[PDB]
Amino acid sequence: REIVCVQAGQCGNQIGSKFWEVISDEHGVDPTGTYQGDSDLQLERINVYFDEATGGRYVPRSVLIDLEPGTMDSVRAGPYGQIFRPDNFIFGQSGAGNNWAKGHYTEGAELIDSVLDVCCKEAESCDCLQGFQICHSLGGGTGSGMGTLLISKLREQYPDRIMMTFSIIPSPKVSDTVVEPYNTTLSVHQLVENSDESMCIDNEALYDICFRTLKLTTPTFGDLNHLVSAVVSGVTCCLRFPGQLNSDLRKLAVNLVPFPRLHFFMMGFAPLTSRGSQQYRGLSVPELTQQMFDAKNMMQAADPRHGRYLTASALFRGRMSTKEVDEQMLNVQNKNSSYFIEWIPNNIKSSVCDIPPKGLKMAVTFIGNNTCIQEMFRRVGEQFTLMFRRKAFLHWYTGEGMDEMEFTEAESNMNDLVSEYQQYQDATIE
Amino acid sequence: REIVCVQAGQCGNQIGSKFWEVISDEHGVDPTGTYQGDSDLQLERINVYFDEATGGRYVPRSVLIDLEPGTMDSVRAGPYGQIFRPDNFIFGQSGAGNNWAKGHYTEGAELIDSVLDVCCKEAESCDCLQGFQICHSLGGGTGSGMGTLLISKLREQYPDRIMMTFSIIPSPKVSDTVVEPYNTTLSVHQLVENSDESMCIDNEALYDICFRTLKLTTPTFGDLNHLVSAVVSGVTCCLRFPGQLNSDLRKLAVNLVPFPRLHFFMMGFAPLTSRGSQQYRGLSVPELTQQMFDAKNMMQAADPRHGRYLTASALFRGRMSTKEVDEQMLNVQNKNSSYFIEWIPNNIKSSVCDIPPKGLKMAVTFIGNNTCIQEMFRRVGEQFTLMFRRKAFLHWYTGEGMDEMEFTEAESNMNDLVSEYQQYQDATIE
Amino acid sequence: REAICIHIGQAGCQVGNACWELFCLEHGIQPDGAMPSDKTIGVEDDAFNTFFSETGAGKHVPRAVFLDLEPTVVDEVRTGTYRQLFHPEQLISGKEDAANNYARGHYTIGKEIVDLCLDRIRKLADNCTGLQGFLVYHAVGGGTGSGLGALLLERLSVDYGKKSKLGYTVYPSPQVSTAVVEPYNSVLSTHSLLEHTDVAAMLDNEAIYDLTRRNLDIERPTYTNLNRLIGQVVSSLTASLRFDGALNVDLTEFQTNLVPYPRIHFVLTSYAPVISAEKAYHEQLSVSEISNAVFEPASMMTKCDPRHGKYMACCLMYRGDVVPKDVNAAVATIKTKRTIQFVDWSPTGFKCGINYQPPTVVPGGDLAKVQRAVCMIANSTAIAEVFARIDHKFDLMYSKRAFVHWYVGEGMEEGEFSEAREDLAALEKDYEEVGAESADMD
Amino acid sequence: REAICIHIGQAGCQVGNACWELFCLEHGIQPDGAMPSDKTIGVEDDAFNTFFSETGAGKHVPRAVFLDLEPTVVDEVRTGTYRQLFHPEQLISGKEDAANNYARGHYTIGKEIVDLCLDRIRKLADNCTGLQGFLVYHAVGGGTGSGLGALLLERLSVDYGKKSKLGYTVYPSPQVSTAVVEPYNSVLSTHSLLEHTDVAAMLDNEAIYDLTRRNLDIERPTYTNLNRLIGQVVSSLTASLRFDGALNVDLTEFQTNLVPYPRIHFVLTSYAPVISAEKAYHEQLSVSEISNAVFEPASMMTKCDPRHGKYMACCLMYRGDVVPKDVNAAVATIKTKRTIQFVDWSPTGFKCGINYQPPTVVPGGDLAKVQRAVCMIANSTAIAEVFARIDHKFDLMYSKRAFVHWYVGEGMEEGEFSEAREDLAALEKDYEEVGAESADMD
Amino acid sequence: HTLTPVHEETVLSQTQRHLNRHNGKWATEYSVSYKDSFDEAEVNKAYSKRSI
Amino acid sequence: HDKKYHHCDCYGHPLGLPNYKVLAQPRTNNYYNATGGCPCIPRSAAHPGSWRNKREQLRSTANHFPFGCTKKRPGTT
Ligand SMILES: Nc1nc2c(ncn2[C@@H]2O[C@H](COP(=O)(O)OP(=O)(O)OP(=O)(O)O)[C@@H](O)[C@H]2O)c(=O)[nH]1
Ligand SMILES: Nc1nc2c(ncn2[C@@H]2O[C@H](COP(=O)(O)OP(=O)(O)OP(=O)(O)O)[C@@H](O)[C@H]2O)c(=O)[nH]1
Ligand SMILES: Nc1nc2c(ncn2[C@@H]2O[C@H](COP(=O)(O)OP(=O)(O)O)[C@@H](O)[C@H]2O)c(=O)[nH]1
Ligand SMILES: Nc1nc2c(ncn2[C@@H]2O[C@H](COP(=O)(O)OP(=O)(O)O)[C@@H](O)[C@H]2O)c(=O)[nH]1
Ligand SMILES: [Mg+2]
Ligand SMILES: [Mg+2]
Ligand SMILES: [Zn+2]
Ligand SMILES: [Zn+2]
Ligand SMILES: [Zn+2]
Repeated sequence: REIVCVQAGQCGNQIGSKFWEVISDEHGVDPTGTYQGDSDLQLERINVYFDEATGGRYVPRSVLIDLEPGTMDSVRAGPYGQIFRPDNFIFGQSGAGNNWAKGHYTEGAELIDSVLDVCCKEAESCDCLQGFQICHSLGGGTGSGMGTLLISKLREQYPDRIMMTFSIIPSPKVSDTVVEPYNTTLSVHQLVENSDESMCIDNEALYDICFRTLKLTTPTFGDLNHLVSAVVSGVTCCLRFPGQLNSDLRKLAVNLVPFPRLHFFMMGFAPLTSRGSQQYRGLSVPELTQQMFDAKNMMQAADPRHGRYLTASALFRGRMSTKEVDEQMLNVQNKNSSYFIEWIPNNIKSSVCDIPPKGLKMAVTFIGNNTCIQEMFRRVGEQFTLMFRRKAFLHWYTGEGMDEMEFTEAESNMNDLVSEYQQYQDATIE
Repeated sequence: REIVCVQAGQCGNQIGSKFWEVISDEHGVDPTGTYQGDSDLQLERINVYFDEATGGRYVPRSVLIDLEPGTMDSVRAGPYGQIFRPDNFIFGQSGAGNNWAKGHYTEGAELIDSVLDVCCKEAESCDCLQGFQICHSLGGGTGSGMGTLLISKLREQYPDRIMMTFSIIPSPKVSDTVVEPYNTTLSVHQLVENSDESMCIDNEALYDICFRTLKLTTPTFGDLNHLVSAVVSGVTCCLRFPGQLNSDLRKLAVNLVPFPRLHFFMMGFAPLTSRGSQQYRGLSVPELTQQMFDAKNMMQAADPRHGRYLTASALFRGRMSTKEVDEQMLNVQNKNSSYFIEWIPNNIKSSVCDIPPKGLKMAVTFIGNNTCIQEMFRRVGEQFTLMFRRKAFLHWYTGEGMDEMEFTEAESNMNDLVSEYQQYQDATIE
Repeated sequence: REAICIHIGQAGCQVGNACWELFCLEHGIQPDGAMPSDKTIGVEDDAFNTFFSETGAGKHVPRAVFLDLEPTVVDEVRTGTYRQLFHPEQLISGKEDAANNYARGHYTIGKEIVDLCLDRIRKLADNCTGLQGFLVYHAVGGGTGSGLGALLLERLSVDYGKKSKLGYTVYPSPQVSTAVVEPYNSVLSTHSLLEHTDVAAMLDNEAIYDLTRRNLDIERPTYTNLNRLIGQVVSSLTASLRFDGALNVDLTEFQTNLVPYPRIHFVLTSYAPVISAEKAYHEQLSVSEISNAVFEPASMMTKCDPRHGKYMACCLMYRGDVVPKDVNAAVATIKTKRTIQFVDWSPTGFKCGINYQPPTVVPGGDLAKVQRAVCMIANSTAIAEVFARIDHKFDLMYSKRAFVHWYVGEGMEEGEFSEAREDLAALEKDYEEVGAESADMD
Repeated sequence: REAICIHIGQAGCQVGNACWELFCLEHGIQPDGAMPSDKTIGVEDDAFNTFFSETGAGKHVPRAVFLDLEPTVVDEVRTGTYRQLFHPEQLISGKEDAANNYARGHYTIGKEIVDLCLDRIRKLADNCTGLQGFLVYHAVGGGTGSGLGALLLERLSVDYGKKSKLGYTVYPSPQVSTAVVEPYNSVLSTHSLLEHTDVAAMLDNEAIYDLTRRNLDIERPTYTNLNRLIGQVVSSLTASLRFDGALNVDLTEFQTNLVPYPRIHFVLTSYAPVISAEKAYHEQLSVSEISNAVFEPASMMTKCDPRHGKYMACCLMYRGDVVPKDVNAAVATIKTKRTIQFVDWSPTGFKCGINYQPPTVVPGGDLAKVQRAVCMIANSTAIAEVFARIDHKFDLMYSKRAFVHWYVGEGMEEGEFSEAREDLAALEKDYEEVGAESADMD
Repeated sequence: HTLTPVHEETVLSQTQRHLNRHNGKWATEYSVSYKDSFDEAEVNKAYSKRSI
Repeated sequence: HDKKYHHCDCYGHPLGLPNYKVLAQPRTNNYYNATGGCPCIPRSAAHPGSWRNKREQLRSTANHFPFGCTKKRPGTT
């Protein structure tokens, strides 16, 4: 049960490099690509992410896309960069210009056929194909436009499979780009129709994680991308190791998504704790559960206390008892009962996997479907209406060729998504 | 079962030199002609391409013809040039002038009798004669005119055997000479009547192979002629080595041509990959099949996706299972069913041979009969119509003696070939 | 006296590992299938035959199939310690799971795997000379266990006909829960279990967890403990077929004694001397003490309280050093009790069995070694309370169509929810009506 | 007693290598046919005589001819390991192939080569004293096998007359395919074969691939595995001539028992203990188990399902340690089955044979060692489905005269296509008519 | 297709690799729960006989 | 059906034995002329052994009996 990965734009390629470092480390693959591991358990599921090249070597089933090869040369130059297949790097000759319309319509249509050919070549080689995994930012240019283009083409070609995205979204306090509302709104419009499951991360939340919890003096993007690669590699762990209660991406989707538009989730990872404090408290299931539900440990700016949980999922790694999992999830649901949607009798799914990440006795990753996601969309829609009413930067997009009707459709669809979340927030049994 | 080769013009003689290098290497013949091989499998079919002269020596069954001795000096300067029999070199004293009429009518009729005498001397020495093999360009002067003259004479003398041609045709993008369309049109008229099976190669496709797949920094015509010599030496491999399912040129012809005018074929050779990439992929039958059907690996500018396959053939070299071959051909036929002509129930023939080319574990050559070949002829007809409406250069040809009605007759024959392919493309069961 | 075991999905295969571990160790077959001979002179004995068949060379192989849609657990069995015991064809695994969807298992995915399973079950039944039932282990909470278990029981019921089918079923616990969609799968699992099974015994993990915390001294139990307890129960029930005894009990006698009306076939199970090694040497364990134990609610393996209902029939299995006179004295003392009540139409409420083989002790096990044990299966109207809580949770979710689009997309009509919910409602009314005294005389 | 084997084309010669390997190793003739330097006779007994003849000096030589139009395969035989076994005249090779054209084999080239073949076969038949048939191995999909096999069978049928001719024929698989022109050659072959063969056994490579994947454990099979299976089948059918047994069966008895009407001579073949070494020690292999096995479609060597038709006659050959009472009990149990149906005009549906010699084990082989085996050839109306699909593909191609100019150029009238197509249509109607119940026609 | 001593060393290495899996960091619960414990359990055969 | 309970039909799984007379009829060209046509195997775009392949290649998977309670359904059989 093998996944094909796509990494798009600068953020996507940077996060991807750390992800493939983490995955190669857990399975004992040398930065030359040679297997150097020490148990058969590592080999027996290597197929999920790697293809086997001759006399030992493994190659990672990933597509790298960018509009200028500068990033591609940076990723090729990294410490694990050699592992990637040279033919898997796809690039153009001119940039997205930080413009969604360029990325979707002009350079997108120029490159997309070579990407679809590579993705189909990789997919049809699999004996049974599981979902695709895509990493990109919505605020950028080539990431948003060409990522959503490719998602639409893959959804046409493989409508029965799963489509999964991890996505970076603009912080509420400081912008990295002036035209963020247009790119975000158009990308969310594309995703809510096309995607099966979407996870959202705020860089501001990772900064607050580092400063408050880890007390790091001088954080760098390597730390933020390491936290993300840790959670990303944690979600798939039950796919690729034994356990008492196996789980799968489709089983997560079936338990998390009540209705098909409500597929945007919050993420967290629990055993975060500073090197000075770590000597003072041993790992146990109550400690992981308490950190896991603390909003301090959640990777979005919206806080659960302003909303209610429709559903949640917890994936546990390690040698552990079923009593602590079942009784902890019952106890947390009972003590905080006002924060759980009352017309579902049990909101949490659990899963347990034997093999923890190296150097931790235990870990859990948390996925949450919470109505407080409506506040992010409302904020983006307000900033979009302020910019659109004044035609603030529209001539760039119209000059590329977009009809103005796209902006009003995307705004209306996002506004209806906000309304639907608000309606499910205030529902009652009657 | 002996093949006689004819090499005509500069392109033909140059490709021939590389072809005879590859064949002499596979049978372990020193460039002096001495056998130095290390297995009986090399010796037991050496007669197919070499005759044995007394006290060790072997001589290659080939006739070299050209109008200026420049080429003879080029072949004599190559690494294997000494092997060729001196009496087999036929040359004049002045060039074709890039003119079809000169090459066909004035110096052609002057030399042609000595070429027919040499070809008959070579043919009548065989105990049983298999088809002829001819290499020439269609855009040149002596290549087109004298090649098609000789082909017509050999078709008069041996109508029950096979006539095979490899032919280079002018790129729509790059040309070395202005009058290419006239020579091409007249040559295509001659080939469609005389030939049994014809393969067409675009120099543009070989440049695109070299630049994209092999990433050669400074390709030369030697590389293009190496790719061509590889396929040419591959098609005959089942004639001259053992295998689990033998095949023959006549069986290929019987399976590929539904009707006698539809004898124009596509070419491919599968194991092509850059020196940097070679560390990244182990050999297997699926990989060869996947490269074999990729239009990137096809030696013509027309792409199969614009047409439909009537028939195809694959010849495999190496130690491999028959089950994998049959099931691969079934899977490709089932998944892409819209690209196969529906009134034929099974379009692919397979063949398997035990002995691979030196230094490769496995190889396949692919021959395809696809209606999109009509697009090449249409482009040539367009350029002809642009020049002919204005009588742009006709006085050279008319001064040699051609009637203008000849040009309109040849144009009409090419237009009918294009129409016949288009009609069979759009045929239906009803 | 043969029986064939069918294990479905994750819970059923994991419980199967503990069961076959126990049956091997109890008969004495080594993990490689050979029985080491002890005496040089004499007959070989033949007791394994209920569960094993021997080849002409004397290897033993077991009468079981393992069914799963995901490979990982069965591939672990294939690579584990018992690799050589099972025939490799018997371990059947698909490509991908039923994703907690009953509809996906029943309509889309189980239809591909089901024909191999039917060919293996047929090949087993052809290699029999006395067959007295199928034993099935599955959970109704997950997708493949519900959907493929129902589809396979339907096919078995057409092909095999009259042959008996006894189910051990893990039902959704009343407040411990593992997945959101459990009510839909359990409701849909109902009709399959109502018309395609002869007796169905229901288990809830929360009760076996309570039993392992209270009686044994285990602070942090895991599924291997529960599965070992279930294996012990099955070994106690099938011991009557396999060893000498005073009062044998054939599997058809259970159906004759326990089932008053053809739909009223759901039974409660409990086990008496669950005790730790340190306590076991401080106490005698007489017949009357363990008989008193099986009626206490702290002993049951299903989370229901029978004091809120009325008993219709009880079947008591004693194994070990017991004398029939003591069993009769115990049953008469139970009958004297005021907190134990039988429906007035069932005066002779008890069936007894007495077998000489004491329960086996497993090297890694947590139960003490004891000279005698008793096991109970009983039919009681209190069971109606479990369905009422399942129906309330279904009604809460179904009032807003909370997940229905998954089920409709995988091939099921929306009508099937209402039909199944009405059938289980009628089953609730049956349990209300059967327990009503005949105060009206006409 | 004696039988002469004729091997034609590529499949027939390659299957011949496996056959003669097996027959040598089973009788005990060395691969070169010589004897140790001290013995006066290589073997004590004459039983070899059915397939080999010895010279007065005691060298052995086999009763076979190898016919091909291309040299390569016969030159491989000439240079291989069995070089000294065959007489060089027996290995006949032409210059050039029949190029997948039935017309080229039949009219132009086989007509030239056929008189040498007939002279060699005559030279064999003159050195015989109780010849009782010809065995022929060929594929009908290729040009020389179809065209020269038909022409040679016609000439043989005129010259030898009443002597029986039994064919083993490789037909084009229903979805695996190797060449485009297979339907034309197979139709024209079947047209010639209808008049001039007494029983024809049909094989498809797709079935033997399925059999080697499910039963054997081979991930990457090749033609040598299939050819060894075919050789085993032929050895099983001819074993009745060569070794002691309870119920012998002469080659003339097959045609008498299997063919009800002179056109209805195409039979299905299957073999029971096709099993791998790892499975063989997990299972007993009694008579009733292999008898139940031969009727399952997973055992067949032709891709047809007999449940879609009616049996007319079955011939069951048992070899090895079998007792007649178990064969009778097994056949009566088979007769009981509801998915096995006989036409009401054929009440006595079975012929039996029982031979004591167990199957031989070949040093490089992939089959396990087993004490007993059974082989069946049977006539059934299900065969009509194979012809209907070949005829539909022929009709599809022939509607546009897609390739006919090759056949007309190699010497054949266009009329022959239409004639053959009406004869195969009439054969389809024959299979419809023979299958009509007598109780329905009153 | 005979085996040289190098092939024997490779086969022995593969057997050791299979045996040494499920070490301290890679222990699953099937590995630590279900083991071979036949030599430690007592076997009673007093109340079992052969059918006639 | 009977009182207060649903039959197997209501759910959509009649359990009667097959009509063996129709099952034993060979499928020739005349049969396909009468009903449908083209005895060739339908081609599929899914992997072998996948539910789409069995759905558009075999009759048993593609079969669907009517669903609904007998009281509301007309039945007509
Ligand atoms: N007693 C016991 N219960 C188990 C065991 N494994 C799972 N369960 C329970 O059974 C239910 C889950 O059913 P599963 O067996 O995992 O479902 P499944 O058969 O795998 O179905 P899919 O998820 O679609 O593959 C939950 O209530 C679990 O608590 C086990 O080993 N022992
Ligand atoms: N079972 C089996 N089938 C074979 C074997 N060899 C070839 N075939 C099949 O037979 C058909 C090809 O027939 P050939 O024997 O190659 O034809 P031919 O007799 O050589 O005829 P020409 O090609 O004209 O020389 C294909 O369907 C092959 O799959 C074999 O050794 N065993
Ligand atoms: N977490 C994280 N965010 C990044 C990284 N690189 C860029 N970003 C963020 O992504 C956004 C810029 O998008 P970018 O990747 O440049 O879009 P592109 O031009 O289309 O490739 C800004 O919000 C950056 O803060 C990284 O390595 N890690
Ligand atoms: N691929 C290839 N093309 C060639 C070679 N030599 C010449 N050509 C091309 O053929 C055309 C010239 O034709 P030429 O062979 O000189 O015609 P000729 O004078 O009649 O022999 C030009 O397009 C050249 O680029 C060669 O060795 N290989
Ligand atoms: Mg599961
Ligand atoms: Mg041949
Ligand atoms: Zn039913
Ligand atoms: Zn058709
Ligand atoms: Zn009803």
